[PDB]
Amino acid sequence: KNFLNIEELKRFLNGQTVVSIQPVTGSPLDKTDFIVAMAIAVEQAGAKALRIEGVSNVAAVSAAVTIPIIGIVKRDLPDSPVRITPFVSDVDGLANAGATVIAFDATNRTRPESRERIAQAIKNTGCFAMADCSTFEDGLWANSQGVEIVGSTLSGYVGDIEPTVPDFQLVKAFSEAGFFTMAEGRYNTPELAAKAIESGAVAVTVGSALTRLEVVTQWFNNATQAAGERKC
Amino acid sequence: KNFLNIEELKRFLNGQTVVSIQPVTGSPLDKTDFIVAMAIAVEQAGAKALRIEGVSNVAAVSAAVTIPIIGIVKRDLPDSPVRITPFVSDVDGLANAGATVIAFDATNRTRPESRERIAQAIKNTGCFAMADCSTFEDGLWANSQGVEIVGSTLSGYVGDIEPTVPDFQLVKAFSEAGFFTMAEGRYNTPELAAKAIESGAVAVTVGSALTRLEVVTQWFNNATQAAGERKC
Repeated sequence: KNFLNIEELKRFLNGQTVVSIQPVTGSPLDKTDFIVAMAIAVEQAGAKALRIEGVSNVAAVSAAVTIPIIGIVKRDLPDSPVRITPFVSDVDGLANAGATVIAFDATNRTRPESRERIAQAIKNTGCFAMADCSTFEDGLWANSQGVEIVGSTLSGYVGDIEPTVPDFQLVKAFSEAGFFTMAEGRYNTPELAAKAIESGAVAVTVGSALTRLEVVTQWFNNATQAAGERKC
Repeated sequence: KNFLNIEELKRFLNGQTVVSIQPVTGSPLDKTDFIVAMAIAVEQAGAKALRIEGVSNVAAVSAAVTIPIIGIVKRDLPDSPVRITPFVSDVDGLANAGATVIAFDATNRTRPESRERIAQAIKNTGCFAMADCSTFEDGLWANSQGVEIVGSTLSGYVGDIEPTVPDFQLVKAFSEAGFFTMAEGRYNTPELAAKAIESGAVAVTVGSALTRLEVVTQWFNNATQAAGERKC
């Protein structure tokens, strides 16, 4: 009811930073109460959308905020490298929990259920679908399936060696192809995020730089401890 | 009480980012159990010291972590612009709560207790004293009083228009004077924090960029929303 169609959401999210609230696993901060508190806080600060992981987290956050939620479930599978929403049971639970958008790994890797079935299942719930992509080919497949949103989420996370810079070229390619493009992955500063917008993204999703305190702490200490070594 | 000597603490803090855990006042995150969770998290992430505000918060954090706490109590007073640790009773409360360092407003402004008396009260507890300074003369005064640590904490927060850039010149001046210098105030990125170290700071205290989620969120949206408007 809040969004009648995908074009309304696209206008709503134009130029927005979407806050992915996924604390470090095993941290004292990885607690539903703290995730909900962070969600409330960023809504009050003006954030227009969130990415939340876990069905019960999606349910708790949707009860506390009014802005739309992009829902995922992350799993460690025994026979597959796919992690982001790999089962239709996860799709069902995320929709029932109140996700507005459901995101899923759209790579063509070994997986327990076909990416076609995942995308179908999302569409049947009435949630918008978001394809977390690693290459341009992934998003072209997603668009061919009627997936509403394509993200660069998994670029740099499928092969050898994590790049450090964001994949701007994938964002440009997606947007020039007319896709509703979500820049996602390593946009660690407002300047890099803004550049994703200028590269054609509708919106940019930011996680670590906002909601992984341990990671940002280490960014700072890596810089200061190196400066203290140089001075020495 | 505290039994370390200042030279030990200097070696311990050299090159270090000190995490000031002061959530936005009134935030759903401005809660003792969340402040404790963040303190534990950053200790786990490798941080070597904290700044904590509030006697109860200092007590709860010092019970949960090993790393040393720079303790303050912030009060907005009707008859004075001084906010940071304005009373001897706050000094005593912070020492009893487990602070290793007690920081205090070292400006020469109208205040309910003299800065000499606050500094002497800290000395009497056995805690190290840290002068939160706005100008070089504040730090020269503090050094004359035997205060062990001099910070640039209040530079830009005593006049009218707050700068956006950090006061590198005050850090340089304090370090050139031979003071145990803590850079503090608007070191919003790892690179800026590193430049404080390069400018002669022993350590740099970072608050907003790590522990004010609402502030960092607006930093991101400021940039992306501006890029989105330029596009449109």
